[PDB]
Amino acid sequence: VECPFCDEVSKYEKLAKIGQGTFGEVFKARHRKTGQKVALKKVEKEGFPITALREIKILQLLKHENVVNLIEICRTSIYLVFDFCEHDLAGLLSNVLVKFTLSEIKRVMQMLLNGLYYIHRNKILHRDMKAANVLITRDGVLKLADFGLARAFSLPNRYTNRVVTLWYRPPELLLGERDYGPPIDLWGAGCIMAEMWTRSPIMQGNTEQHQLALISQLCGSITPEVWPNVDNYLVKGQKRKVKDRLKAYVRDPYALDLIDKLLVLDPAQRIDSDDALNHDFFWSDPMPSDLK
Amino acid sequence: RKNNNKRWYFTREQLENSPSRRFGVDPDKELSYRQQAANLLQDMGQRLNVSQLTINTAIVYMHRFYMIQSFTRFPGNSVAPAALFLAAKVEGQPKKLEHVIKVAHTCLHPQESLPDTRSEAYLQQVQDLVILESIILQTLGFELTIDHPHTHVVKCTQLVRASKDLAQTSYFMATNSLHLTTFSLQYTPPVVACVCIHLACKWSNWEIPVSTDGKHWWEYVDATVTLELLDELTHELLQILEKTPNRLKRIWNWR
Repeated sequence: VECPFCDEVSKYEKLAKIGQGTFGEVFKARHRKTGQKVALKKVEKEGFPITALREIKILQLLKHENVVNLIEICRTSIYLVFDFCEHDLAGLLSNVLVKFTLSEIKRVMQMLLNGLYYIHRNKILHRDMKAANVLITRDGVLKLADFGLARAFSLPNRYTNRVVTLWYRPPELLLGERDYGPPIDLWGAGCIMAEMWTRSPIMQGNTEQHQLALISQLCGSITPEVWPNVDNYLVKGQKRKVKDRLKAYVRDPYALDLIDKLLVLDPAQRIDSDDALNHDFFWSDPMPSDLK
Repeated sequence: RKNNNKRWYFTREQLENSPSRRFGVDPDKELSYRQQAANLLQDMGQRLNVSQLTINTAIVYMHRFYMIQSFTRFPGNSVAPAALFLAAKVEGQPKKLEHVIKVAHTCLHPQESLPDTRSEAYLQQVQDLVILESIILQTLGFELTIDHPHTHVVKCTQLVRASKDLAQTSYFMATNSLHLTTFSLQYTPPVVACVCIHLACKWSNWEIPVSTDGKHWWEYVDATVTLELLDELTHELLQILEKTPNRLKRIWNWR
């Protein structure tokens, strides 16, 4: 049976496992002719997984310097082939030897926010924002990665609330919202930004209630005054300590102001990627600098 | 979409030298095999309660699939169900495997009765579909995002304030162009959309007024499009429509 448009994965030479994804194993590999390094991610009861189709559809749509690049799909089983990326923000941050200057942290956040602006502009929610899903190439280019939980959106939506790792999950979802949008990814941008200094996830709950409590102990408490209409689905005395609790690690006024505008409770009052990119944090000294 | 841009658009000579042609299927036979697959897709889709969009998507899959594979190796009656099963997943209206198999069977064998869902013969047809879905995915090189003419018709027929009648007749043209022609393998969706609007206007004796700029309506839809091509393509579509029993009746003004 002829197959012009699906190459055999044998074109790539498997070098080393580097994990096991949702549908199979993950390999680092080498193009047999050029040496180009790539990642091969292998793909039940209902034929080809609808979840994998969705991811593929989304990867094929998204083409941008700060979004991971699906090169092609290969047969043998099936493999998604990606340009290989050595590092990931979670790894670099959990490494004491690794050190960012204020200038580079600025650059990282700039690329990340620029990726988000692009994916949202294309009607995609990433839905799995976390340090480990942010990749950095040997050449210091940040890529949003792992779109396996991503989803197209539009404009009374009933999207799934089983979205986003708990520590990065925004208030809306924890309160049971199903008509959510791009602001959920930005809340995650917030948690990651803060993580650039604290070197550790600011809010590490154990259950949704613990998460909602933790969020209140940082961002003040969920109040219809603070968050118009929130009472439609906790603590009561908590007061905003976002700038106080992070005051230690961050120090720079602008960084703290932007993080404060990212970790905003009402999704509708939470800053968007476009305005975030415009924030003085990216336009004051030391200006953003390249990674090495 | 895993592309490139003209991979799935073919010249008439490329349409002549099709995979099926290589195995001795006449041109006319092949057109028929395509029309029967599209009909089966429409029958199944209606019964499964998927959208016309999903059916349309499956029809493009089928059309493209047979620019690579031969009807002599893969019968339409096997590819259609797998194509539809795939398209329902892709379009966010997933239908269960057993469900598509049951409906395919009643459409193809109205007088027969589904085998026992425990039999080896039934377990095997469930597996044959899965295998065929996989062959389709690989033939299309996993390019599953389809643009349809309907999207561009809707845009135009509103931005020219056409009667419900005119817009409905255009959508009808668009859908039938998938069943009856290989336009989807030759012309872009905005072009196909122009063909459908044009014919709908001629059929309804409607004229869309020239824009203030002196631009014809189609120039706002696709810049490549010319009146010559429109008239050539409408005549082709009208001819196959006239050969399709009862089809024109659906849009015929009987008053």
